[PDB]
Parts: sequence; C-alpha cells; structure tokens
Amino acid sequence: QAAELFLDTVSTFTSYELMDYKTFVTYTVYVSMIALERPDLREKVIKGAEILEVLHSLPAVRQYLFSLYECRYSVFFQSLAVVEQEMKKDWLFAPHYRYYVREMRIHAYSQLLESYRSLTLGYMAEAFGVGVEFIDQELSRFIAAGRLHCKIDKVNEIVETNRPDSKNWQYQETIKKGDLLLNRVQKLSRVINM
Amino acid sequence: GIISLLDEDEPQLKEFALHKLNAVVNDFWAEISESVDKIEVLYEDEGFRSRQFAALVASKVFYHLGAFEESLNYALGAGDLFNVNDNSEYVETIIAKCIDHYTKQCVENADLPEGEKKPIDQRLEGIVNKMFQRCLDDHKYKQAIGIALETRRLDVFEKTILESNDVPGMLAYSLKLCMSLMQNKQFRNKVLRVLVKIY
Amino acid sequence: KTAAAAAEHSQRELDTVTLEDIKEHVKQLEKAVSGKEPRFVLRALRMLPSTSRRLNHYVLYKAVQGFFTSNNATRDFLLPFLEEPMDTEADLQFRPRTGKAASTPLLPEVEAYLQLLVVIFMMNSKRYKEAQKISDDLMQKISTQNRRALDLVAAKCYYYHARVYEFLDKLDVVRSFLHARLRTATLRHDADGQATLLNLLLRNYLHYSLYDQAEKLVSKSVFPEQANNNEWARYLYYTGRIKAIQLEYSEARRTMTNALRKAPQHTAVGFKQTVHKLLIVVELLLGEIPDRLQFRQPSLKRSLMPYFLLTQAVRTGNLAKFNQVLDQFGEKFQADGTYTLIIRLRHNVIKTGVRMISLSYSRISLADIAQKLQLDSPEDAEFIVAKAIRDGVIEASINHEKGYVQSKEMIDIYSTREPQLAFHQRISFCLDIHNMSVKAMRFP
Amino acid sequence: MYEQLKGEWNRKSPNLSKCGEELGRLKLVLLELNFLPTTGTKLTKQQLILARDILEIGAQWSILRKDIPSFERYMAQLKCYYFDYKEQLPESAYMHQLLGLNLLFLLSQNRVAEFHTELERLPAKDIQTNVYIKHPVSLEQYLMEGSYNKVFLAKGNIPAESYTFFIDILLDTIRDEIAGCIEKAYEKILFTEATRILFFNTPKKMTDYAKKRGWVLGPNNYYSFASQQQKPEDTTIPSTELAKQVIEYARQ
Amino acid sequence: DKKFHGILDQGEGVLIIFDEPPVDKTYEAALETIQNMSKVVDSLYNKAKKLT
Amino acid sequence: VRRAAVESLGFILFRTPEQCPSVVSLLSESYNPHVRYGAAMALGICCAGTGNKEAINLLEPMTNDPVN
Amino acid sequence: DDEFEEFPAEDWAGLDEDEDAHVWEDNWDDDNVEDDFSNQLRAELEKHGY
Amino acid sequence: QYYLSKIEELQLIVNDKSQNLRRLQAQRNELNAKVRL
Amino acid sequence: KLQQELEFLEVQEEYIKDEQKNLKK
Amino acid sequence: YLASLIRSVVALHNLINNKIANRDAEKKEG
Repeated sequence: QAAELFLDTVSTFTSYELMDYKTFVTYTVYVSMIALERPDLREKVIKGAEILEVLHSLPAVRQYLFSLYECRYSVFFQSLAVVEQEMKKDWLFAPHYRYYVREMRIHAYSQLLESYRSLTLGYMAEAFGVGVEFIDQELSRFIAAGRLHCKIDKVNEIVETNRPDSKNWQYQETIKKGDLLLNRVQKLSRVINM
Repeated sequence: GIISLLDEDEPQLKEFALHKLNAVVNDFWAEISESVDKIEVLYEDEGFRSRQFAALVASKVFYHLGAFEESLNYALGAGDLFNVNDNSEYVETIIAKCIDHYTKQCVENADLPEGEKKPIDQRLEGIVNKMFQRCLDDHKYKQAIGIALETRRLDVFEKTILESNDVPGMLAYSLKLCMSLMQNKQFRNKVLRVLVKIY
Repeated sequence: KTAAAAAEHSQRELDTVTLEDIKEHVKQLEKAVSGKEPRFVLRALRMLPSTSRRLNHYVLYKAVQGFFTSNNATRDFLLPFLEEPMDTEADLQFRPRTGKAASTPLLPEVEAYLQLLVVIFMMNSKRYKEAQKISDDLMQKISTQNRRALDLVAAKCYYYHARVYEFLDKLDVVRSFLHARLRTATLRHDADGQATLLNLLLRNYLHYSLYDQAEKLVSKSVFPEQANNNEWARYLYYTGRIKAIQLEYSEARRTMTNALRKAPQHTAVGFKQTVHKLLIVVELLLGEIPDRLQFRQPSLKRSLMPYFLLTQAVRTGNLAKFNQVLDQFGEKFQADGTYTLIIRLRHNVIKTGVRMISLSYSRISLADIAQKLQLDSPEDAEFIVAKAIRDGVIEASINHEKGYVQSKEMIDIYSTREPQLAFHQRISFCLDIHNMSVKAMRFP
Repeated sequence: MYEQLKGEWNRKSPNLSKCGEELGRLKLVLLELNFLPTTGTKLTKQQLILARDILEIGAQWSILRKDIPSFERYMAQLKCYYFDYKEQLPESAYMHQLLGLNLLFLLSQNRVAEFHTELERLPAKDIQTNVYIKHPVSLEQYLMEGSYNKVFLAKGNIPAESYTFFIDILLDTIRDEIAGCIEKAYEKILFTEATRILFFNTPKKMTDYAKKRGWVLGPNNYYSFASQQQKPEDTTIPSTELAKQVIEYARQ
Repeated sequence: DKKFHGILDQGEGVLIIFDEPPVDKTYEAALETIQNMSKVVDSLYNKAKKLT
Repeated sequence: VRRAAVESLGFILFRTPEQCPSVVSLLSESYNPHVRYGAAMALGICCAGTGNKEAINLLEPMTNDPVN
Repeated sequence: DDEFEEFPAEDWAGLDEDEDAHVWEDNWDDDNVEDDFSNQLRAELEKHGY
Repeated sequence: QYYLSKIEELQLIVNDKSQNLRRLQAQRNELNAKVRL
Repeated sequence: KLQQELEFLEVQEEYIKDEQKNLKK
Repeated sequence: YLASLIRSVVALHNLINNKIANRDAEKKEG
C-alpha cells in the first residue's frame, strides 16, 4: 500500500514535508525494495527519469539499487548492510528485525535459487559474499522462517530446491485459502443456530 | 475396578459385588456403562444362584447404555424380577415399551391368526398382564380404559366393563372411540366384537 | 444531607427500575403462558443476567409481597429466608392481581423463576444455606409438576443449582440430583436439560480431577447438537481439555478452536483466558506454532508473555532458560492444571525441534541435529529420528550409514483429490442450513 | 474375623497352599460388611486396612508368579478399594509405590489415559517427591523423548518396590516397538545392525526376528519389501464418493 | 525475467529445460474468485449482523 | 387426471374439514386453472354445511380468479 | 448478558505498557535476539580477512 | 396421554416441515405462472 | 379421545407432508 | 471450492436473513 500510493512524484513543496525531496526518494527506494524483487520494475521505477536523476545525485543509493537489479550479491550484501545501518539512523526503523535486510535477501535468495535446482553451498557463498558457514546458517534460519523454498543436503552440502510448478504452487494456495474459508464458514455456522 | 470382584471364581464374591449395583445405579454411570462385558460373564455363569438378579443389574447396565429395549429383554429373561417395583419412571418407560411391543405383536398375530404366530412370551405376557391389571385396579377408570385401549388387547374392554364400572359413562365414552377414533376394520374387529356383545 | 438524600433517592429509583424489570419479566411469562412460546421465555432468561448485577433486599421483598397477592408456599419460604433491610421511605402500589388473577393458582413457570431468582440473589449476597434450600425447593417443584414447558426452564435451573452447589462444595453430593434429573430428561426428551447436567457433571469431575470417569461417561453419552450455544461451548471445551489430558491431540486442537469460536467474543473473559492457555500448551507440544495474532489479546498480555517465551524456547530448543521461567511463574500453570504437560513440553521441545528441522532439511546429519538441539550424542540423535518416524509426524528416515532422509515427489492421483475429498462436506452444510430454514419458516 | 492379618505374608509366602488361606480370608474377613460406606466405624477402617494389605500381598504374589488374569484382577480390586480416599488415614507407604508399579505395567498394556488421570489426581505426589512413583514417569518420559538404550539402563534399577519385572515387561513392549520401528520406512537393516546397536546380542530374540516378521535376511542384511508403489489408480472410490455427493444434492 | 523455461542444476552441471504448460491459469483465476467473493462478504456481513 | 384428483379429495377428507384447506395450499394456487378449480370444488364438497371459517377465507381469492 | 466469570478470569496484572502498541504484525522469527545483520556481516568480513 | 404427546410432537415436526414445503411449491408455481405469462 | 385423535391427525399430516414434498422434483 | 461452498454460503445467507426477520418479527409483534 505504501509504494502504490507513494511512487507519485508530485511534491507539495520542492523540499519540505519529509525533510527533502532526496529523503522522499530514499523512502521511495526503501519502500520499493521491501515491495518487490525484479519483475518489470525496470519499467516501473528504473524507467523513471527523475528516479535515475536522483540516483545520480546519490551514488551509494544508486549503488545498492543497481546491485539488487543486477543481482550481484558480492556488492549487494555489503550495500544492504549499509542500508540497514542507514535505516538505524532513521526514526522509520519499525521493521528492526523483520524487514530491513532479512526480507530483502529472502526475495534475493528466492530470485537466486529459482531458475536453479542444486547450487552448491560453497560456491553460492563466494558468489554471495564470504563465510560458507555464514550463508549455511542464514539459509537454515530462513528455511525455518518459512521462505526459501528448498532443502539442504548437509551430508553433501547441496541446496536442493523444491519449486512447485505453476499448477502445484497455485493448488497449494487454493488449499490454504480453502482452509481459511472453511474456518470462516464454520464460524458462520456457529453464528447461525444460536 | 469392582468388575474384578465379579471376575473372581468365588460365587459369594460375585454376589457381594453385585448386591449394591442396584443402589449405586443412580450415582455411578460411566463405570457401569463400560462394564457390559463383566455382566455378560455373570449372565453366562448361570450355575451361580444369582442369575436372576444379575440379569436385573444387566438391565440396569443397559439403562446406563440407553438401550431400554435391551434392558427390557434382560429383565424379561430374569422373569419375576421384571416387576420388583411398580412405581418408578424407568419402570414406566419399560412398561410403555413393552405395551407397545405387545400391541404390535397382538395386531400382527390377529391379522395373521391362522397359526404360525410369533411366540407370545410367557414372561412378557405375565408382566403385561400384571401391569394393565394393576392399571385397571388403581381405581382410576377415566384413564384405565384409555391405557387399556392403548394396550390393544382383544378382551381388555370386556374386562374393564366386567370389573368395577366406575363412571358408568365409560360405556358411551368407549362407544364414541370405536365409532369415530377406531375405524381401521382389520384390527378394529376386537373392539367391535366386544362392543357388539355388550351393547 | 442533600447529597446523601439525592444519592439514596437515585438508588431507590434504580431499585424501582429493577422492580419494573422484574414486573416486565412477569408480563413476559403471562404472554408466554398465553402463547405457549418458550422462545420469548428464552429472551426473558437472556435479559435477566444483564440486570442481575444490581438488586436490593428491599426491592426483592417488594416484588415478593406484590406478586404473591394470594398466599402461597413461595411467600412462606421467602418470608424468613429473604432478609429485607429496615423501614424504607419508598413504597409502591402493590396490587398486580385482583379478583380472577388472585383466584387463579400461581404459574409453575413463574414459580421456577422466583426460586431461581432467589438463589441467584442469595449467591449475590454470598449466602449458602438459604440458597441451597431455595434451589432444593425449585427442583422439588419442577419434579412435581410435569408440564412440557417447565423442563426447558429446568435446564438452566439445574445448571445454576449445581453451580451454587459447587461453591457449597456439595458438587460431589449434587451428582445424585444431576443423574436423577438426567433420567427424567431422558424420559421427557429434554436435550437442553441433559446438556446442562453433563456440563455440571464434567465440571464436577474437573474439580475432583475425575478424568477417567469423565472420559468413560463422555465416550458413551450422546450430546445434543441443537443445545444452547453457551452449554455447547462449555461441553466442547471440557471435552477438549480431557482429550488434551488423554493426549488426543488433533481432536484437542479441533475442539479447543471450535470452543473458542463458539464462545461469545465480547464476553467469556475467563473462558477466553483458559482457551488461550490451552491452545498455547497443546499446540506447542504438537509443534504447531501458536497463532501470533492471538498475542494481541488485550486481556492476556501478562499470561502470554511467559507463554511467548515458552514458544521461543520451543522453537530454539534450549532448556535452562524456560526451566528458570517455569520456576518463576509456573504456579499459574499448576492452577490451570497443565504443569504436568508443561514439563512434557519441556522434554518434548527436542521432538518439536526435530520436526521443524526435518521439514527444513533434506538430508541432515545425525551429528548436526544433535548439535543443533543439544543432544551431543550420535546414538541419541539416531534414537530420536527413529522415534519421530515411528510416530509418523515427519518423513525423516534412517540409513545407518550417514542418516539419509527421502525428499518429496510430484503430485499423484490422490494428492489433488484429498482436498476435495476432505472438503466436499460443503453441500452437507448447505443441506442442514436448508433444513434449518424449513424448520424456521413459520408464517404466523 | 480379624484373623492372622499378616501372620505368614510378611516374612515369606512362596507356597501355593496360601491361596486357600487367602480364599478363606476373602470369605470371612473381606466379606464382613462392605467397603463402600466408610462413614464412621473405625472397625471398617481397619477392614479397609487389611483389604489393602491383602491386595498388595496378592499383587506381589501375582507379579512373582506371572499370572495375568489373577494379577489384573488384583489390580482392579486395588483400584476399586483405593477409590475411597480417606485423608485422616495414614497415606503413602503402600500408595505411591504400588500405584507406580500398576501404572507402569498399564503402560506396558498401552494405556495412557489412566496414567495421566492418576497423575492429575496426584499433583505433588509425582513431581515434588516420591521417586517411588515418578520412576515410571521418568521411564515413559525418556521412552517418549529420545532413548532406547538409556531407557534400558534407567530401567536397570527400580526404587519403588524392587520387583524388577515391570522393567522386563516394558522390555518386551519395547522389543515389539523397536521391531515395529524397524518395520517402518527404514531403507535397510543389517544383521549386525539389528543384533548389536539396539539390544539382544544373538539370543532367541534373533531367531524370533528372523522368523516372525518379513524383511528376509539377504547377505547379513534385512531389506525393506514392497510397500511403496506407483499404484496405477483404478480410481473407483473417488467415483463412489462422487456418486455419494450426487445423491446428496439430488434431493431436498 | 521469465524469458526462458528451465532450472539450473549446478550439482549435475546442467540446466533442466522444461516446457511449462500455461493453460493452468484457471488455478490463479479461481483463487482470485475465492478471495474477492468470500473475504469481501463474509467478514463484513456477519460482523455487521453479529447478533441473530 | 390433475383436475379430477384435486376435486375428488373432499369425499375422503370431509372427515377432516380443518384439513380441507391445509391440503390445498398449493392446489388452489397452482398454475393449472383446472387444478385450482378442483381444489375449490374439493373444499366445497368436503364442507357441506360447516362454517369452517378457513375454507371460506382461502376460497375468497378464487371467487375472482381470471380464469372462468 | 453475563461475562462468564465462572471460568477462572485472571486478568493481566501488569497494566504497564503495550509492547506492540502500534499495528505492527509480529512473526515467530521477528522476535529473535541477535546483533542484527550489519555487525554479523562485519564479523564475516573480518574472519575472511577484509 | 404421554404417547399422545409424543405423537403430537411428531405431528408438530411434520407440520413445521410441511410449511415451507407448501410455500416453496406455491412460489415456484407462481414463478412458472409468471414465465408462462 | 385425544389419543387416536392425534394418531389420526399425525397419520394424515405425515402423509400430506411427503405427498406435497413429492412435487419438489 | 466454488460450487458446493457457494451453494452453502448462499443458503447460509438466506437462512441468516430469515432468522433475523423471524427474530425481529417475534420481538416486535407486540
């Protein structure tokens, strides 16, 4: 909801309200980064001429935004940590443990391991920073969190993903919503006959 | 569980365990409801001198289970202990079921009376006879004729008018019952033949 | 003196308002007797507790002396039992029955209500012996009179009777009364009365922890589906609690979430607290992660904060931290009766962690799982995964070489059909809705 | 009446002739008046005392003689007689230990509802003190959480009343449980795998394993048989339930 | 960017190319119908008429 | 058969004049005017000299039915 | 209308603060305790040498 | 007169059911008349 | 009196329920 | 999900509408 009503680059004042137009943009970049990973975001925000101009104004902000767009994790994680540090210095710090970096890398890891089947932990580690153990524990923590649809073959140190087909994943979504709405109609069956 | 005291091969131990079942029947239900197997063992153990009252508490077990008809059958097989007490609500329930059974059996055995009748149980006929006899002798003939007509006996109206004819308008009362209420001639013939023989 | 007089006059006016509420109740029963309608009776019983929180001994004696224009046993019982205050300046025109109204005998329904209203008033006054005597008179009168509409009254009357006897600790003695009225209800097909008596009986077995007898009776006693919503909720919760004690886990979670949904959302604060604690403990034992949105309950913050830490301990797999918090704030868990389960979760935390990590990993090392969940033993890790697979909670298998575990497979014949097979009861719900409509489309 | 309360049962009662004396005890003293009311009558209180004493003696005799019908009958009599809790009488001593043995063997009969409901009847009897009665609780706790061999070593001692045969009967339930657990979805079972790690180093248990259940021994290895199949599905019970739905909303 | 239909199996050093069947949009359309025909109605209506 | 079977029912059901209007709540209003005609005639037959007070009320709408 | 006080109604005796006083929706993972990620990545960079 | 009462209750159940069955028949009949018109 | 009165009334009403229900199809 | 449930929901809507109407009629008739 934030992004959908906040990409509008029509400011009531040239530099006011949110302390600047540059601060306005940084909020836009953060919100969009939380929003989505890489659909035709090239045609949604990257195509934005004012967007490209303000990223020219802020090189580091342009750096991580292009790093996410290019899916180059070696610079992405360092820049993502810089982003989290910057958000710490900001009063809009509400997702202190949920959606600073963990959600963005959940999107990034999903983007990475999708179109992959069995990418080795040792090589995905160096392609995504350093510390093979650090990536291994991060993957284990996020799989426990629920996202990163994959499993880890520890005896061989492999990342065997389980991406459902379009039919399979969507069928899973329908049975989930069927569960929620059976709960709903059972509640409504409670509402009746009383 | 007290079921072990009945599971012992000592007849005196069995009898001791099964005295107070008819007294704890009101308070304890779950323990007696689950003990159907034990009372079946006691019922099968007919060499023990308490077969009849074991069948009585077997009917009490089926009172707990909710099978009033099966409890009726068990107290039926006990025989003389079906009518231990004539004034209770469970007694009223079982006699009402037995009257319904007697009514159905009498109707079908009168619709097909040329032999091959379903065996009229001596034990069932005995308790039935006792129950409507006392319901006739309670000296409330505004309802004695009504329960008699519900019982559906061929000779019961004749018995009612041959006994103490309290409220002698009962003759006209049963007259209008057979004139308007009872009209299905196939089983009406019993009331009709009594009605013609008296009037 | 002006302020005190104004306050006394105002409270007397509210006392007269409550008397008019009781007078409205009397007119409701006059209409109910005229129309043979127990539904508007149910409305009267629904509206009584709303005004029940503010009554006065003097206004009760006013209603007693007014309604009992003709001398009756109810007035003779209330004269010594009801202790009205001293002389009061406020009096009302007590002449509701004149001529034929006074000549006609008292209605059994209003007699049961005055008796039930006295016993609620005695308990509000925190009296026991007089309350039990009025309640005994109520059940005696209801037993003697055999009208059909009285047993619907008798349901809630026996309900509150045994609730009083629970405070009296006669909750053991009242069992004979409960069973005797159960037999009468069985004779008269009084499903609501049956529902009340089993609920009282189950609470009796709860207070004595007589769970083996409770489960043996529940497994054989059929409960009415069309019973009252509150009685249904209490019965279902008690059934859920005893199944939880019985380790009937999937049935427990189904019953407890059904009971929570069946309870009124605006009321039943104590019932709500109990069901939150029940769902937290049972689902944590299951490993079914507790519902996070339930933590926003405004009435359960302090009780669920240690429960939140218990959830965190269950996910993590640590022992010492939650053992400390149990030693700190475990007394309320003992009062709720889940402390034996609490320790069971404390030692089944490893089982829950094994399930979650098995869902996480494809081929996890037995050494790795032992290190993760603080086993420090390859053999104990092998035993745990052996015990998980034999329980069938997870699909993790054992290969004594290194601990292999199979992965999933693409969708088969029945994997697309098990939702429709388990969900096509939609039309069964539709047909019972339609049948209820057929029952509930009376034209006049 | 009140004859030889424990005259020969305290020191040693190994003979079978004492069964007749016990039967005479049941006829005369156990059947004096009743065991139900226990309102007053301290004489009946002592009658309950002797009833519990002969029940524990019968329990010890039955567990030593290995007679399931007699032992179960004594267990049920013990439960029904103890159904009357009188707090003024001296509790414990006979209570916690016997209840632990009874519950432990009941779990060997695979009953958990009675175990937990008795635990709820005993709030602090099981957790605060009385290792006599928490020993079965600890054994079940370990046997549910993570242990097979650790359970065996834990079973090696009984603090309740010695009588280390409930551990053997639980050992018989866990050999059955282990056999089921290895008849589960396991991939392979070596002969040394079944013989060494778990238990039963080449006893008659080994012949029982090799002859009773499937998974025929290959080369020093038992292997899983045909249990998972592609199952080309005739799909007939989906048709029946579809017809059940059809008839369900073909009317009303 | 969904311009290709495959999965990169690095463990085998290959990429498994799969022909994705797109006729399964009935699935997503059905879910959208479930969402916008149930959520917008059941909660609103039966929270407005809480008492019945 | 429809008009016949909705008119020759009062011969049997005149023993229950209170049930004459009950068994025709659909016949007197049915889309078949002959069925409505039979229902009307059935109540008329089964109530010969009875002030039913209910058959009259249900037959009042049929006194002005559009079909002749 | 009654509050069903018969069931044990142990109201929460803190009455001090609402931890999630705003509309924030928490997750089971969101409440884990760590030194966020920036410090962890710095330690990762240090152990690799840069 | 108690089996009397039970038969009356079964009578009441039949009547209550037959209410909407009669009404449903009448309104569907009206619908068929409307479409014929 | 009322016994067979309600018996006959039940028989007739239970019948007419099923018969008028026969038109739902 | 979308024929049996939909029939159940619409039938439920009809019943709860009828129940509301019947309850209001019973309470406000007199």
